[PDB]
Amino acid sequence: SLRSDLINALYDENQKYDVCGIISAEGKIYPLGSDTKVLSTIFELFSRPIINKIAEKHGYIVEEPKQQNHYPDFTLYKPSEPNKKIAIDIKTTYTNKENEKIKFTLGGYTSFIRNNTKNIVYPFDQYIAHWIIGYVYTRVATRKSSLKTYNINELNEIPKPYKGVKVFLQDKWVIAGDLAGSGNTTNIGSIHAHYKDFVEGKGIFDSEDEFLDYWRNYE
Amino acid sequence: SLRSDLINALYDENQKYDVCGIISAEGKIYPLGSDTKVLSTIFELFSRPIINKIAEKHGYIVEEPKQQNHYPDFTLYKPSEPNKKIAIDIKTTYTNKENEKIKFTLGGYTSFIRNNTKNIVYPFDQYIAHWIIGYVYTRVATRKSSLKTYNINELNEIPKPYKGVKVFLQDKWVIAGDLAGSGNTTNIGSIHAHYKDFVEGKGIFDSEDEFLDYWRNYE
DNA sequence: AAAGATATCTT
DNA sequence: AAAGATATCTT
Ligand SMILES: [Ca+2]
Repeated sequence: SLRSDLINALYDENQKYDVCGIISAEGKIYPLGSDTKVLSTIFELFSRPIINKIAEKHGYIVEEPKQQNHYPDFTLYKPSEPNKKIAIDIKTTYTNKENEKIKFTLGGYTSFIRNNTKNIVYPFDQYIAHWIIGYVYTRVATRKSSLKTYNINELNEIPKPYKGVKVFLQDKWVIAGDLAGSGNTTNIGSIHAHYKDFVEGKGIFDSEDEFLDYWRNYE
Repeated sequence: SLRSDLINALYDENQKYDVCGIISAEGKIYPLGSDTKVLSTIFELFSRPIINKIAEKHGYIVEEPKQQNHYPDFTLYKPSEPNKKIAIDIKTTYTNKENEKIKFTLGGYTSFIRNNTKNIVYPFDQYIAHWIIGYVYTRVATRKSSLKTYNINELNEIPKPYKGVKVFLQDKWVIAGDLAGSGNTTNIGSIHAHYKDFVEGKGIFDSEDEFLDYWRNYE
């Protein structure tokens, strides 16, 4: 199935998971930083081709936001079913150590979940699912080697800013918590658990309605 | 000087190279997106190498933040001058047309500028200069087709999410405005004018004290 | 155009 | 706890 194939395609990365930098059409290459702001974008860009591929294989049309600051990242809907649109958002968090308690921010709770068309590509009601692709990596110190350019003949010499990269696909309500993920940016917080817990689905809400009904009243 | 040497190296690097994607150690490339979220990250990572070199060239030690939410992007100082540090932060904004007015967010005004050690690598009083490197691009088609991955043998093929990228270096206070660039995130807003005005530094503040004084009593 | 989104982290 | 930083945009 779509969902079963996507989660599997993500596991296989593309070629392989070892993104080392941004390349120029001139053939020059630049390293990557360690901060999440950097890997966040990278992961999101890393997922674009994989998604569009699986979606294509399952007769799905993908639509990214036209205007920035709009949710979600990917909208999968079929020509004949302009009623059941799928949403996929890429979330990423870091970890200082290995296999420890992590937590993601799952988007504000004062936007589309409260105003059917606030900050969202398509009207909320037109979506039946909300899949969250979460990425978890272990931070790494940006070595001095990361501050120099490389040529194509050295891709395997470009030091990586991360380590144990783990990915997962899961429904938003299934992995959401009861605590906010941010203050001034009123974000929904997920559960504070281990990577496995997200893959499994050990959450707190026993249904979508419960989730929506909890965060639409969060104060 | 270090400053003119920097801006010149930045002009060069921008004209002699065009970033087009993220490459893997396996030789796999993934196109970029046409949103400020992705580009600001690609521009930041694009500047690091140049900055580090020109720094070492003029006898300067470079230091990046240890925390994802610490300013500035780059800290330079001479070993025999630890209390005369220089702060370089990269900002990015987009345009829809050609010579079109723009405005940047120049960092918050309720942190390190009001609390000497709040959200900043080194104490505020230690920095004797705060430089801003501004990158301006123009949104494009954003693939709308190029959602696939490429290989090293197709660089010239990979489409670009930007059109007219221009960069400039200028003191934060010199291009600073009197209007907030952010609401909840209480960021300082620059002047709203053309690229040229930023280079020529046609700000509204006469000196840096006028700048600080204004944004420290801002509400 | 003040206020509040989009993502995520730190105190 | 929460409250509010990091950067940029939309309304
Ligand atoms: Ca997102």
